[PDB]
Amino acid sequence: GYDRHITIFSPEGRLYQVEYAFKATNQTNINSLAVRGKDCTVVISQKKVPDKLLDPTTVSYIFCISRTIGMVVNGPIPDARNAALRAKAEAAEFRYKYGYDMPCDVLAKRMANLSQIYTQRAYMRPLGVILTFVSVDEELGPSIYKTDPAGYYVGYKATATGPKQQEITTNLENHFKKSKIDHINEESWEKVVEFAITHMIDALGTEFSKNDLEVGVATKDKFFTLSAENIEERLVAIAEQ
Amino acid sequence: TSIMAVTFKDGVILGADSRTTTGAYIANRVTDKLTRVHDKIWCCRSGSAADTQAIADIVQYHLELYTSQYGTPSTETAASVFKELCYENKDNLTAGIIVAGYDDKNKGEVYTIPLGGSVHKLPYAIAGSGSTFIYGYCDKNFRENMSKEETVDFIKHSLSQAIKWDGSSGGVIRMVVLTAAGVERLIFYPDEYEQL
Amino acid sequence: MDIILGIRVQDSVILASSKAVTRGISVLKDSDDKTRQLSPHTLMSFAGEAGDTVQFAEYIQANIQLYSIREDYELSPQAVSSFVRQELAKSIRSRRPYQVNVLIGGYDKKKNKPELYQIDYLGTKVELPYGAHGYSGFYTFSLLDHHYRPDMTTEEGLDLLKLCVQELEKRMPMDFKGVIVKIVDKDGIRQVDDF
Amino acid sequence: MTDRYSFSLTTFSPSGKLGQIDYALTAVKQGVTSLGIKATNGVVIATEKKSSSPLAMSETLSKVSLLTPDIGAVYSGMGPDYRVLVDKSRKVAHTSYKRIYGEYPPTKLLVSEVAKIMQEATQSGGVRPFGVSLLIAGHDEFNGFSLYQVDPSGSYFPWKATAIGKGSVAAKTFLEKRWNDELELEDAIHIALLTLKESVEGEFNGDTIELAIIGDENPDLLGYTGIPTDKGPRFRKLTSQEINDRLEAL
Amino acid sequence: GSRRYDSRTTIFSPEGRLYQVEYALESISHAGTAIGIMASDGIVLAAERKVTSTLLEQDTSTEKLYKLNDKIAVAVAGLTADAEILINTARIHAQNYLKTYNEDIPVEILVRRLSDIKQGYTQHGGLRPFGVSFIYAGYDDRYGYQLYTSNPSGNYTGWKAISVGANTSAAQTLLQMDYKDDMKVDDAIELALKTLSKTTDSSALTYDRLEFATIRKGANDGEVYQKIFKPQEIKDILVKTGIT
Amino acid sequence: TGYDLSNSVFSPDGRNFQVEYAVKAVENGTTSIGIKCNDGVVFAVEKLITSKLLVPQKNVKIQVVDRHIGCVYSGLIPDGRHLVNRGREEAASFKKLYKTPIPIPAFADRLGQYVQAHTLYNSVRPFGVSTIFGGVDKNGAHLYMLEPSGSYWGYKGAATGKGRQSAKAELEKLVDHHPEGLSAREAVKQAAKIIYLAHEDNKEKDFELEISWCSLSETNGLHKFVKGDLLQEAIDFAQKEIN
Amino acid sequence: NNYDGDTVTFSPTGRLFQVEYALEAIKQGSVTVGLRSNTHAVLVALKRNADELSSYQKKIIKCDEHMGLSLAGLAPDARVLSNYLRQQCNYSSLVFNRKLAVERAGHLLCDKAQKNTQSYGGRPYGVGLLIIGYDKSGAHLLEFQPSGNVTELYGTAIGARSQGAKTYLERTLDTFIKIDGNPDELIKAGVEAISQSLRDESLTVDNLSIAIVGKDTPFTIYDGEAVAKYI
Amino acid sequence: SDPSSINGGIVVAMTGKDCVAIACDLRLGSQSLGVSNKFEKIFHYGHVFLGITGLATDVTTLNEMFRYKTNLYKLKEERAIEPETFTQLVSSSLYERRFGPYFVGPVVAGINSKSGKPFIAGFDLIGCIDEAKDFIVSGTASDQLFGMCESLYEPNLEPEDLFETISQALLNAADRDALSGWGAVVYIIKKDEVVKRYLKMRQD
Amino acid sequence: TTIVGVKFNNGVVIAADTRSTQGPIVADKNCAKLHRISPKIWCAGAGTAADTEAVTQLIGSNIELHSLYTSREPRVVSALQMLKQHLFKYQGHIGAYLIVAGVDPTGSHLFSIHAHGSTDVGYYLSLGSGSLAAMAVLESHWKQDLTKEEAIKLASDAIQAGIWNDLGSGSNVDVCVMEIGKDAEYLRNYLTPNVREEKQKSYKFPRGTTAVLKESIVNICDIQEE
Ligand SMILES: [Mg+2]
Ligand SMILES: [Mg+2]
Ligand SMILES: [Mg+2]
Ligand SMILES: [Mg+2]
Ligand SMILES: [Mg+2]
Repeated sequence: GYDRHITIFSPEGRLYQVEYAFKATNQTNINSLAVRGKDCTVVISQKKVPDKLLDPTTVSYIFCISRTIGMVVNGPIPDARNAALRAKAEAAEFRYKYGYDMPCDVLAKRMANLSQIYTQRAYMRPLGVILTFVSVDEELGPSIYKTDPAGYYVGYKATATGPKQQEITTNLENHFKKSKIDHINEESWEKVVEFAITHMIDALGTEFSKNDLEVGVATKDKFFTLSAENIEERLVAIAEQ
Repeated sequence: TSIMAVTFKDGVILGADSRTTTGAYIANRVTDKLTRVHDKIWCCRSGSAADTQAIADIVQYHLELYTSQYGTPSTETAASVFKELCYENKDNLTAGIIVAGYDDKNKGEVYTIPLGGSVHKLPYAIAGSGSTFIYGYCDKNFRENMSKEETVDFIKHSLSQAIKWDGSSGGVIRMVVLTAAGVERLIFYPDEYEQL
Repeated sequence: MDIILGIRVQDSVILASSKAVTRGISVLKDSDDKTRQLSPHTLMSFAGEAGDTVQFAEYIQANIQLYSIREDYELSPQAVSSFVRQELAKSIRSRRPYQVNVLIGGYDKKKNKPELYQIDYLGTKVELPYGAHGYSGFYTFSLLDHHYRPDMTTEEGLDLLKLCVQELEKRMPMDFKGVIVKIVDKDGIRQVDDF
Repeated sequence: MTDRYSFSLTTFSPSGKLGQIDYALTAVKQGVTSLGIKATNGVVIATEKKSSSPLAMSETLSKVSLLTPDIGAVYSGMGPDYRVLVDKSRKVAHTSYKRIYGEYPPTKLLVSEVAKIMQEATQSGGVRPFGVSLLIAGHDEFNGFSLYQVDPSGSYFPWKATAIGKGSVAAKTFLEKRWNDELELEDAIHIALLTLKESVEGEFNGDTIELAIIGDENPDLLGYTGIPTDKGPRFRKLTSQEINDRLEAL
Repeated sequence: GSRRYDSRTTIFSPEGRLYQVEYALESISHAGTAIGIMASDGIVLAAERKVTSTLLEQDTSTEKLYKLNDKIAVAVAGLTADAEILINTARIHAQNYLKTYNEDIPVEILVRRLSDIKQGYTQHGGLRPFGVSFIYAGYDDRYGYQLYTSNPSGNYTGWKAISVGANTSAAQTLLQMDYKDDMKVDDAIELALKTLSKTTDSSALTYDRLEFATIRKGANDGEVYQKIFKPQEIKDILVKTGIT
Repeated sequence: TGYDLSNSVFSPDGRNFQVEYAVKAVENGTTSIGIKCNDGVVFAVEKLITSKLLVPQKNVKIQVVDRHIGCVYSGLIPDGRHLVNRGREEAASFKKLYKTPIPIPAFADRLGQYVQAHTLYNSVRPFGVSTIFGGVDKNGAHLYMLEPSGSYWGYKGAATGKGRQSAKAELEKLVDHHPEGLSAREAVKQAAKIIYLAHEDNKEKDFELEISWCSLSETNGLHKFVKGDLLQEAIDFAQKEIN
Repeated sequence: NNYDGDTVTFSPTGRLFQVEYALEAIKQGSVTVGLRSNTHAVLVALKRNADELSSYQKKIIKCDEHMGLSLAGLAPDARVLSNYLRQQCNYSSLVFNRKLAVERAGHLLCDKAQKNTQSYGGRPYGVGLLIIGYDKSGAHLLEFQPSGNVTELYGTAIGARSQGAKTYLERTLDTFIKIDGNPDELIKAGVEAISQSLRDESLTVDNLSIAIVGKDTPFTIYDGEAVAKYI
Repeated sequence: SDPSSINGGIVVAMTGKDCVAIACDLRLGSQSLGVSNKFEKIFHYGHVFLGITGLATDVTTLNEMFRYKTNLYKLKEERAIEPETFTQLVSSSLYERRFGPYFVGPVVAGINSKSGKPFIAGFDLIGCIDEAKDFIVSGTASDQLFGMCESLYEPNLEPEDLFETISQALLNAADRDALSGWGAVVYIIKKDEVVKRYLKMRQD
Repeated sequence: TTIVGVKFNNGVVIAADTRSTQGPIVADKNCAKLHRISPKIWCAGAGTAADTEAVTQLIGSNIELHSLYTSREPRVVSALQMLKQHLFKYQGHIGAYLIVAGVDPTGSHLFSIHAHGSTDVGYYLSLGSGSLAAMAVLESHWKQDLTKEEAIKLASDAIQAGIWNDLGSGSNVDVCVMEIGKDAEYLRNYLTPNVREEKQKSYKFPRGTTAVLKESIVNICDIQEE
């Protein structure tokens, strides 16, 4: 039974090491969500600091890949940072060679191809992470593209990842069934973040303080993360209506 | 080519002419010699156009990758990356680069990297074929902690003289101002600076 | 080295090659054989830069002998000449090219025909009724153009060859110390010991 | 580090079977159904866009891919394996042909190159076979229209019409009854839509079906005018609306 | 480390056999039968395609018979993809020889070269062998018409008549019975088709299940012609010999 | 089963058992700690005196990287040395290209990626150490702790080795009782106490205390070893607290 | 058990069995002692013969004028590691005109041994070493284990029955450290130390091997009748 | 010294009505010394004809190289290579030796078997394609050939008239070049017949 | 050679003459110097003709693969970056001097590139032996906000200046217009001001004029059946 140890086919045509890498993805017990506005793309993620000895400012699963592209990761931090460093290197190399900023979907494809190689070559293991790339692309507009350990990737109107992804996914599905549009019809990114937090609260059934969340926002020509005080201002606005 | 960078109270300003020659023919009379390697780190190029463009592109790549990992690089760091490329490949390069940038901690800084690939931090720097004719003028007229308007006048007057005497220099005078307020481009035409 | 001549007659190929080896000031030898038997019915004479000539000839000899053993079969003169050409064409774009010119005289046992191939150090191959390398052709070709017939006997070929050598001995400034003459026919290779 | 798996991971078993290839074919069997039909004046290839989530934008996932202006490809099996094969197939069409002969390869030879890549993943050190079967449709001047299937082993076969994946056995029987040597392209598209409906459970419309053709030259898709000999690509992907129009005449 | 997962493809058994070679030969025994027969005035190559379909495009299809050059052809039994790798290498070797010596490569030299490549995969590299057996049909001016076979071990032998693939035991007995030395091509064509008709696992032998080729000096005067038979031409020769 | 026999193999849980076994080697090692203070960091380690024949103060465990970073580790000592050697190469190349000394967060990722790389293949073994490290850069003081998996975070206080539970509890008290912060000199005293308190898990043999520190005011942002009078003062403070 | 097939595999308790097995080879080896004062450092080694016709296997190897070691375990591995030390001592002298510090020599040996414990294909070294030397900070004694662990000590012993000599040195610690400017008495203490590890056999003229290095004493090895004085 | 004029020789190609013609001299020399009067410089691979001037060793090598490549092409493609496609293959093959080139001047001539369209093309030693409608020239008397062709040529000449035009272009050009002559060959090429004619000319 | 590039209102135009030379001799009288990198990115080459051809074809091939990989139409800046980095690596030994022009989703672009790898931006550019003649016309008549018709006129006038005044240039004018939101229109032989006059005499020979030694049929067919 060595077909379960390396990435070769089982008699059912399955790759068990890939399947087990998907399971490692939920080891952090963190849920993330991504949505698109008119002019922006918002990504939120749960933040858990279980040790009082930790410096909470260094605990993060959101990464600034390039000026335009952000990435949230679902999975252990070592594999997350491995993917983050590579994505940063790929994005920089792309700009140097081809003279324009690497698109979000193209970076997603590139990282998905790298992941595919780990499922075919025996000496390399899959990374136990799911990567959600976000940006406001200059051609395609607000963009969400997500990669997994199988080497699969696709664009999203909105998406969710983590142990309780299904609850968040169904909640988002029901909203877009009502509105009948592919995005949040809102002018400001502040209100799109408020939408994202509100619908995560509804789906998970939990309240959040300023330290329980982690937020990333993509606008035209920049991606940035919010501070605790910026998130607090968001939480106050939600509570006041 | 006539290029210079000058530190002042609020930051630093880069200046350049716009003439590019192939022998005595002016191949481009509206060249932009002020090149951006980072938001508030720019450089002036002299020597081989192919070499300095190649170097600048590589530096821009290095600083973009630096920023993604470690945040905004210092002007000293940018100068160091320029130097590494110029020094290690000195046999195959003809490049004279002035690096200028604005930090909030360090404010305006100027570094010059001549042919050999050495680095020199200076209050102001001049380079290019036309710089020879304004060593006297610049040394006599430069003061530390000048205002924005004074520094614009100093560069305008300096490059005006460099253009007047150097056949390899000419066209418009381009300038880029680097301060806390942001990045401002300036342009000055012949009819303005020739009558100074 | 210096003079190498070749003539293809009715039923044989005759190769004539000078005996002198000169190292600048002195003639070190006057009995040097500038040829190698590649196979029982194929002979190669050579001239060019010192050292490279013998090194190249022996290298070719070794390769043809290897082929002969592997297949238990003698390659045709045409096939051998093509192999030699490719080696020289490869050599001319090397770090240090073989500075060697050759003549290949062979009797094709399949077609029952003699064949003479001229190849220079660049890999320039031509099949000829008679040929030479260096300045040898400048002195001898006008005689060969006049007297040569395709139906000549071996004896008539030797006589025409003697006339060529006599003209060389008269008008050439260098003393090449005579020639060793070898005949290639259906029975193989033999040396004419009185010339 | 270093790749220390320099040995074959696919080997012959006592019965003469190559296990990893058989298992790769099993993965193809689980894959979504795709098909191809050849007409007198064209070829059609089709498949279902099995969307993993309704929040996912299935238009961003292309199952039918352009390889050259006159050659297209569809698959059944592992999507990621297909995607990288499309990248390699596009590149090899240039490196081993267009950069040599100044023209795009004929269908059979591009298929031959893709087949070689798949064969090597079956013998080379430290790799598993590709878990896909490809259907490649194309046109070239001297061979006309053609349709090929390529399997995980690297074996390829030309077809008049065929199907691979989930419901291939039933689909091939359906195609045997309908196919003749006098079909026009529109007839082949009609038969393709009929055949594909049988293997689809849920929604059956232009948004859930992916369909492309190899047919007439499209000068409107060339992007430039002025060169008479250049008349445009023969590969064309049908729009969502174009599929729905033909579903009313179904 | 990695040793754990190594099958060791190039080892002897206690009996002195090569595991992977033996198992590759087992694979080949399930492939469609291919037959070669050598006559005084030419060579015949006949082969059976494996259980086909009515929707298979036969006239553009090739799985059994391949051209190596104008004088040499091969019949394949085993993995088709593996065969095409070796076939391309053989085509290149033939051209390398033609460029070097300005003569067409003798048949045996090409056969020895391909056989040596097969041998290497059994002795070094740790890779699986090629699951292919070839029948080589060719002509040169030294030995004339020649038939050879090679198998995954890299061993090759010469033949007057030979079969590879499925039911070789039955096929070889039938060939041994009816073959004679003074036989001609037209007679050999009949023998090959009759042998396939009796050994086949199919219900009946038809044109759509066959690939056929001849190498004849039936080329106008002192030269050799290769003829890869078309589907209609296989249909005609089946009627002529009285099988359909 | 068999999933734990080879590195980089995912178990059906999604776990790398070889990395988890490397943690066991870390837990078997001596206690080492790190304390982040107002303008710097303090490192301390327990050194077990196996015999009287050990020369006092000679077998130094804490290691410097560049001139501003200190590193200490628990577990297989050679593995820790290998990691520090790599760290020194990383720091040298960073300074070579970028001139400025490597920032602590930047340095943290260099070690992190290298340790993570030893979980990607079966041809290598994971590191049998947890490393506590840090120092002062342009943005101030930073303290990090890095595990065999490659996982690392920033810390206010950190502890690893056999007496890590005891140490952690002591560190948590300091965080609660000093929200405004701790001075560098206080942190040295506290570090001595915590190692002495953590020595109860290794009470069979006696030990030797080793302390180092980087502070903006006390050491000019350079890594230095605590020696002589300042070390004795910290030992006395520690001995007074256990009695 | 299932985790001792190679050096690249931890056990479930975090042990490296191949390294532990390499450590076992040292325990089978013949006893060797190391000790030092403030002026000198001494090695004493019990050499082992195959039989009465055979020679006694050499145990002590010179690395430089100021440094050398004694071995216990696989002798060819000691040759490899001592060769590496010779080169490193030599690099220091040629490039920096500097005698290699004994502590730095220990660090280099640790790192060389470590690489063989974390990679596939290789194996750990199967030998233990006692390195003595005199440098700019005086006399030094090091103990090397093929796990990579190098330790600076006043005195120690490795090999079979080394525990007896180690206990003796632990008692005598205060006495032998004070033996300054008297090489003969320091060797006497070492010969008396190694005697606590002997059973059935005693120290003969071709059995005993002694080495010494100090303030004005280059690393020199004594064998044969040169050690009869100490028997 | 100049590799392109050591051996000497010329090639010319012309288009006519439903036909093409390609011709060459037969000389091979070592500078002043005439070595061979039977060195043909035109070769054919199926129905595509290739003339090559320049360094003779490279002429021979390239013929062998293109025979090699067109034979593999045919085995894989299952059809004979066309003039347009072969032209690109020559160009690609020459450029791959950009910084160590074959010292040659190739000329392609042929009729496309499907369209029936006459085709000619020329190259420099490094692969640049000259696709002229009228004529292509190459070799040590290329200046002379340009002069002859420019005045003698007219479009849509019948095969037997094109023969006279190209023959006279070659002959008179060769007689004004020291390193060309010693015989000549002319190929007249139609869609499914090719005639080869050896010309009588002065032998000095 | 004379090549020019001119920006206008809603796009860019490039133009070139049609003479290629070996030394003083005219090799081809109707050469095609306007090369296609991609459907809407075209370039004109001066210098070593094989190098400009080769470099255009290589980058054009890689641009096509890049476009397929990214699902985006190719950008002029990508062609520029790939060309300059390739040329810089070969240190001017690839003698390609190009004017690159085109439209893409970002807008309309016009660049020059030199053999050593340096590039430049401009509204009007000229390259080749007739570049000084062409630039004289451009510097005399260029203005901001040119219309499509004005730009085509200016470009072809600049090429004409090269044709008449530069010996290295001649014959015809080729033009390619790349407008935003439209197909690029290649106008081969846009001007034809150099047709040869009728000759004074016909040089058609009588049949049988040339002396022939031997005739023979050449077998171009493959080995036959039967
Ligand atoms: Mg893998
Ligand atoms: Mg340069
Ligand atoms: Mg001027
Ligand atoms: Mg003449
Ligand atoms: Mg003459």
